[PDB]
Amino acid sequence: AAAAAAAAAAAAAAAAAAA
Amino acid sequence: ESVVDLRGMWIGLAVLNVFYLIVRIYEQVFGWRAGLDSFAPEFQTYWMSILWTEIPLELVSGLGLAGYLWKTRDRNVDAVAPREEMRRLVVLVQWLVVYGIAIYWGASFFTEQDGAWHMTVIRDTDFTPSHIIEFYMSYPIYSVIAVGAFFYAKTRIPYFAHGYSLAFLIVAIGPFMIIPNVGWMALGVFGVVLQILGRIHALIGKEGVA
Amino acid sequence: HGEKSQQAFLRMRTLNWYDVQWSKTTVNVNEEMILSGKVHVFSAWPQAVANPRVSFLNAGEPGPVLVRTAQFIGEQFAPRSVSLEIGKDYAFSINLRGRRAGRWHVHAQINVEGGGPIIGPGQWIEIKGDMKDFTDPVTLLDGSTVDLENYGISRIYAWHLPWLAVGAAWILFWFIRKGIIASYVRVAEGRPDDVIGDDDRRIGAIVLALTILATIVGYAVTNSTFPRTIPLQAGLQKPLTPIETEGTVGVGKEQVTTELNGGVYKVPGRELTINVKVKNGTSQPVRLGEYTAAGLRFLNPTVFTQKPDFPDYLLADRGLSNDDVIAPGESKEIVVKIQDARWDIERLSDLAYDTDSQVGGLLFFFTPDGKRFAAEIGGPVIPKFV
Amino acid sequence: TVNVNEEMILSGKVHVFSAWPQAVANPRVSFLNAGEPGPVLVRTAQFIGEQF
Amino acid sequence: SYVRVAEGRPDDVIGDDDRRIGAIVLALTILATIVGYAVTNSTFPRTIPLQA
Amino acid sequence: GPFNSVAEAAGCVATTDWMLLVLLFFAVLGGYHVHFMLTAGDWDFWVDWKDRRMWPTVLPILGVTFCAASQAFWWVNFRLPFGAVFAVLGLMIGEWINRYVNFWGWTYFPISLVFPSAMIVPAIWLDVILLLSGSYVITAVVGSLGWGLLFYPNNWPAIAAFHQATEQHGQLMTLADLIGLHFVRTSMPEYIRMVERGTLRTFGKDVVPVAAFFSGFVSMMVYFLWWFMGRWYSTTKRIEQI
Amino acid sequence: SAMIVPAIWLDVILLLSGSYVITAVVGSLGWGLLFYPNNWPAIAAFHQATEQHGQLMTLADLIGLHFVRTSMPEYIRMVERGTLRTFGKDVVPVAAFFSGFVSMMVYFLWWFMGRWYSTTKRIEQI
Amino acid sequence: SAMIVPAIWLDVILLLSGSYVITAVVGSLGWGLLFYPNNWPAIAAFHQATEQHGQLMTLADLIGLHFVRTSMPEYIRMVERGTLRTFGKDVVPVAAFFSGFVSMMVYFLWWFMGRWYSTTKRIEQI
Ligand code: CUA
Ligand SMILES: [Zn+2]
Ligand SMILES: [Zn+2]
Ligand SMILES: [Zn+2]
Repeated sequence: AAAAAAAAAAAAAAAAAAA
Repeated sequence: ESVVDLRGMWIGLAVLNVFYLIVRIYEQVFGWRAGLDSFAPEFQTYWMSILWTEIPLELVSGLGLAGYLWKTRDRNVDAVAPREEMRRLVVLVQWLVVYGIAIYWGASFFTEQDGAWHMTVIRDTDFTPSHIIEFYMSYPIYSVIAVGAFFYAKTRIPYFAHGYSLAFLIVAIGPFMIIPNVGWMALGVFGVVLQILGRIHALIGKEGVA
Repeated sequence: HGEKSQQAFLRMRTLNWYDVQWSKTTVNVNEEMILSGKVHVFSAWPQAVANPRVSFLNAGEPGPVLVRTAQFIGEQFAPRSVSLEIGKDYAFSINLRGRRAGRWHVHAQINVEGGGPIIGPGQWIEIKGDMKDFTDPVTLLDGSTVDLENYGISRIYAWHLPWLAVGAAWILFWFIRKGIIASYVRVAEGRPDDVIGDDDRRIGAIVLALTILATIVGYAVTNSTFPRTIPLQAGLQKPLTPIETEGTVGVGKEQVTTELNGGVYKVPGRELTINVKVKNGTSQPVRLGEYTAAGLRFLNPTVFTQKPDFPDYLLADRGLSNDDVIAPGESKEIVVKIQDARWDIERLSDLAYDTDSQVGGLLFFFTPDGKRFAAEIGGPVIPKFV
Repeated sequence: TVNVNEEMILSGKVHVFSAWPQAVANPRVSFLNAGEPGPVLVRTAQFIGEQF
Repeated sequence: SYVRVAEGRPDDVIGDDDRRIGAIVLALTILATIVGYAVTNSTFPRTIPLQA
Repeated sequence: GPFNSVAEAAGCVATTDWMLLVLLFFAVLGGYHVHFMLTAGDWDFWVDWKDRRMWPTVLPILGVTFCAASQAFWWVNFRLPFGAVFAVLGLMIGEWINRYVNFWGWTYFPISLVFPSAMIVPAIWLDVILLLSGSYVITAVVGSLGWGLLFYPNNWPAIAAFHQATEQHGQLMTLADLIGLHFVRTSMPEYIRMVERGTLRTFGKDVVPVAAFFSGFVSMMVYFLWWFMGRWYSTTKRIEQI
Repeated sequence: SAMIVPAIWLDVILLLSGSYVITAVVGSLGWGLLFYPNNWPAIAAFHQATEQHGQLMTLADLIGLHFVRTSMPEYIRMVERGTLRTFGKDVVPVAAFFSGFVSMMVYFLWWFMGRWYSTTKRIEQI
Repeated sequence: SAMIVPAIWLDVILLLSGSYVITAVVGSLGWGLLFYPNNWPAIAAFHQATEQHGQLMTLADLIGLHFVRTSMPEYIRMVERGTLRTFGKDVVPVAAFFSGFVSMMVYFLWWFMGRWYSTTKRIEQI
């Protein structure tokens, strides 16, 4: 439904908090 | 120290592969009874919601990633110890593997996927589920990741700093020249890996060991 | 679905669909229905669309939810492309077979060569059952029967997967027997030759010789199964037979004729008003019963007192009117008022966005008894804003 | 049978088939001829349609 | 300017505030374009494509 | 080295080796596939497009492109004799994953309708001709002639089942024609095809053999060009200005 | 045709980022996009409708018909005539996008031509 | 086709001005212009008129019809068949001038081709 900005916002952020 | 890490890679790989798997499951389910008629309200809530959302998200992620790699650039790059250079370029090779996978999903999976969908609908719109995923998600993602690999190399490895690798240029910019309807391709990864090898070769004079 | 977004004038001035019916609107997996109808090829065929000299009948549907078992047009089995003559009428029918459970919008559809898809009316077909139960089947010349759903597929895998595997083994072999970096270095340093030299070449020569052998064997074996084969059958079919009954635009002693004499459509967006110069043609008083455009039907409730089996969507019960039996041999000019939401909804109102502001379609005139007599209407119409 | 310099007429009729195949362009633009191995006989005139 | 570029680096030719002027000039340009576009839809609010 | 031991040196070489093989495989796959898909189409997508003249012509010719560039990269810089098979396998994998997961898994077209062209065999000929004579010139000629010739016969085993004949309503069809008619595609009218339809200038009986030879001879040129393309894509140049 | 506006976007994109590569991409995509809207103010008066002898025409069509040119048959034109493969309503936007994308390639090539026309080489033989 | 005459023009324009550039222009223009005239003496006899069953023909056409070729239908030809855009009387002169001008380009290109075919380079790898 909003696995738009969901799995995508979450895929981008689990990355940035691994820097 | 360990010159080889790889954690970052597996993170980028798992995160990227499960994401596209979710996207594939999502389109198997909402492809039918959501995606067949672009005039229906369901199309807004299930498909255009992705589109309107992903473009700004990818654009911010792209400028945000570059900007970060530049702010955190090695201002003292010419001073890098042979060992740390070896590490930094194992990290470049990491980035390039993630980019390898991104390219597969973007240019093989979802591109040929659009092939079958063209035989399923007669198209209400330029924005079919196929296109939303392929052109507006799948491609920008690897475009972003490519720009990151380039920026990482420009900011961490003396060689990729002061210069612009012509091959690496073609790699970062080539995507912004993908357009369909209605040979000059990216494959310059060739030059990029040769430059890396050019560099690994030089980081050892006593190489009778190989 | 989607035809709503094609240009109105093209939809109106190419194929004029009528008598389209769907036989069953509910089928189990494996159960047949016929989608049938008739099509009149508009006589002022638009420049934008290549000649319908090269065309293909089809079932407009989301993928193979029903399998097409046969289809006909002209008076001809038509698995290949056909010629439609400008200004003539064709009967068609498609035999469809339930494959995937669901609810599906299935249209009559014809594609023209330098043209694109033209989409006729569609109806919701419910298919129930389990796709696992789907069968064809199909009779070979040699007398056997195959299930096309599964036929030949294992044999494809049996050939494709081993080669995909032999492919991988050839890569892994070389990669592992003296590798990437170790080889980059060697070449870049002194010569290779420490990389490749017989027996490396010998392996290769061997591998190639087995490859060619496997190719020869596979080829000869597949000629032993399957010893008589034909090439794909392709090409345009012999000219089609138009509808001669009875009738029926531009056929027989008894005709109706309709010249369009200017018209007005409000933007936006629900009404079309047209002046028609009618000539009767026939030997019976006729009343105007119907206007059809892009699959759409605009009925006169004076003539269609009540009230046909036809899709939603689609069927409009206001194409009034003026009741006055047009007399035999008479020649009269009548004001027709097309009003319905379906004009806006199927986006015929978006005619003001086209490069040719012009209507097309058929008018149906009825006798006091049964007989329907058909005339083509078409020509310039002017938009009236707000 | 003919001596050098002696004429003969080769004549006949042709019906163009109504289901003309797609593989072959339209016979709108065509040429009559004597199939023969080079000019063993010289063509002196030909007619078709009702026309030189 | 030829001399400057040819000699050392430019930068004595272009550097913010030169870029600023440009960013301003662009922003006014796009505004004038958006305005003229909107104003012309106010006059002439219903229009048709070339009939062909 | 810049290594703490010989163990760390060996461990590094082996695992950078994997990473490079995996990034290069998927990098080449991407390029090859998009290119091929956009050109060779179409013939690769559909069983009723796999005719005697067009398919065994366009396919080897458009398919040799990335094999030559891949050989140009792998042979010139490493003497690894798998440039063609590397490319070709990638294409197959990219293709087959899609046909199964999508053409079938998403849109329910049976695999007999959508299976890809067989290419490993000619790819092998191509790779070992380069291995036996470290010459791209000999390969460009004889290698890529064998590439052409081998195309059809290596497809035959997968294709022939569908060239069995059926009678449908008084008219001959192949099973391939039938699979095309049955499993309805929305935008595949019989006529957009581009398959052999006959000519008055065919004598024999010889349709596949001449297509095979034609493809061999044309591929030579394409091979030549694309070798050098592989060379130019291999460039290690830096440029200074952007 | 109106062109200063897209030329300005092109010029300042190069000003702000001394990159021809960035300009080639975004500079020339703006070029594309900006074309039609910068033309609209000059063009729109003539896209008013008129009914001539039962038939719809733009004022532009009418200026064409009225002011007779000897060698300008309506048909030589090469203007949109409709297609069954248009959906929408979207004709000007996809034209704009298309122009922007294709201009990138053109811009790349023509930058290098500018470089080659810029050449200071002497050649010794003619 | 008769070609020695223009070939001579070409050679001595190069001789008089050891410039391929002056040749590529004025040399190859002469190459063009000269073609037709130098063929005219071999050609003209066949352009005398005959009447054959009510219809005009040149001798050329007639030698064509007479001496039967199995695959030379009159339509495969590619000869001048008339146009509405011809004014005069000027058919040959413009074709001559056209061939002069276009040959210049072809001459420039092929000169350099000659240079590259003249290469004395060795390559080391095959
Ligand atoms: Cu509209 Cu089905
Ligand atoms: Zn430095
Ligand atoms: Zn698409
Ligand atoms: Zn089954």
